[PDB]
Amino acid sequence: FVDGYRAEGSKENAKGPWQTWNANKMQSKQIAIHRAALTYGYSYARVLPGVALDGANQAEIHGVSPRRLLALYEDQIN
Amino acid sequence: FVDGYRAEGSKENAKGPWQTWNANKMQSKQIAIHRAALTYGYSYARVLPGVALDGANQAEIHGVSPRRLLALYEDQIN
Repeated sequence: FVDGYRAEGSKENAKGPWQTWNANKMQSKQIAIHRAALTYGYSYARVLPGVALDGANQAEIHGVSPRRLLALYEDQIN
Repeated sequence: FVDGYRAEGSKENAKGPWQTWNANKMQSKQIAIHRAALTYGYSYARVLPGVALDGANQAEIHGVSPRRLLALYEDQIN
């Protein structure tokens, strides 16, 4: 389980990426992502631009199973 | 079991959704909802507008078993 985004030298989670994490309901999707990664071997997370509820910029993050994705790497190790 | 609705930065339950939770007698229906979710796999909760005892707005929340519901999703996940 992932809780908080502790930046270097700060004891409080930043109001940046953590806001996106909370808005995207990642607290319930991280379990599925970890389960897929442990089962298949390599999970995939899709992040795309989107509009927020108030009209601001909110990044939409979703997880895609390897059964429904085919990623090609020119350098698999890194 | 669910007790209280702790908002961020507040140690006391808000007088909003918690009032609806108490009015709808959810303390006795949450057990059935959880049992149906654990047995069938996916429970369903129906929330509809309604009038309160004093004439105000009270949200009527009810649980529907999968045996008596068929929900269609254009996207099953996320």
